[PDB]
Amino acid sequence: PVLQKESVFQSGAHAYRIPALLYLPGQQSLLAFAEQRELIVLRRGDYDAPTHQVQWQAQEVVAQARLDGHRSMNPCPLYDAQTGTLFLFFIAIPGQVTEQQQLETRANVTRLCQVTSTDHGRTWSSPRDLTDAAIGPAYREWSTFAVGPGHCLQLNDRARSLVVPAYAYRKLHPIQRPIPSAFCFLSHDHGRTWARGHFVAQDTLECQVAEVEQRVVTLNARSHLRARVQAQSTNDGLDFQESQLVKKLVEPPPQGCQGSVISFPSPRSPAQWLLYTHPTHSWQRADLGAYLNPRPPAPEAWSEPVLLAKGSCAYSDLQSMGTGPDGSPLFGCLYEANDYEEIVFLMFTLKQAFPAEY
Ligand SMILES: [Cl-]
Ligand SMILES: [Cl-]
Repeated sequence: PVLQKESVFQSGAHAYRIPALLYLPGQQSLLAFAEQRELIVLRRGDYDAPTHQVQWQAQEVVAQARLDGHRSMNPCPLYDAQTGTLFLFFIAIPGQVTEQQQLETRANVTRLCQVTSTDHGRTWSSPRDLTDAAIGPAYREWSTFAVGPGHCLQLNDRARSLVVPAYAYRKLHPIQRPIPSAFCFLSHDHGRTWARGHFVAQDTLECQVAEVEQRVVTLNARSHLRARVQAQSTNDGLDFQESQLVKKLVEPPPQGCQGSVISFPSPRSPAQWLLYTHPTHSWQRADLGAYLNPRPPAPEAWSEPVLLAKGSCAYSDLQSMGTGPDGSPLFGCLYEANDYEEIVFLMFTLKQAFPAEY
């Protein structure tokens, strides 16, 4: 049972993909982002407590989130609890082959960008190209890269550091095709300066990060194997301990699929629990499921999944939304469905999803 299920983006031409969701705690509202085949679009929605429904407003293009002559992709939003400022990180790639690419097929021409808002996402700043400052000399060592997709992370450390999940196709071989590896971008000063963390295992792509109780950053990545890949860091994402396979979280080979993970206050030793969404079919992108980890980020502690939606489902993004009407944690989930013909918003509580916990 759920509180709300609504298609917030629809296109028979598969125009909308790559969902990103952001919850604003003071406003008690959601920002739902998506790529529109390319620019980034957004729908704002307030949680109407009296009816316990999110009232989605009209779709609008995030005009500022783009570079002239470039396609924008991978919306990666974050709310800075210290300043209240919102960050929308995104990727920008030339719409057409550049002269440089004409001579160097694998030349990196991808840009890391951001737009910020100081009015709860109503208006955005001019885009800021973070590429050189965040990646540095390693830039030429990759063919391309991306952040997210989906929400990023803000730690509960003294600095309230920003952690942006990412992955890059490394041109390690001149003949072999570039292989992707996940990593994190880290800032302790609200995005003024950035550090590029070390890569986790090879062949890891779209990943998301969460912080759990010392405090560690857990990175959960898409793989080309039959299970998810996870790794934890004790230094805010700069370095990760050996990557591990999470057999309890299935990945459909050979392509795998993007999934989402968030932490939330334990509803009961550990301070936080993790909630994760991803398709549950052994080899198809179908049957979106929600999984719980009560002793994060231990791979063997993941629960069996509960079905959130049957049928075709792909990428998703989660956000905790405070406390639900029944008294248990409230969650919002944005996911691709029906052969990429729509992006659906699902709102449910922990009690609804995992009744055994109550
Ligand atoms: Cl919150
Ligand atoms: Cl807010």
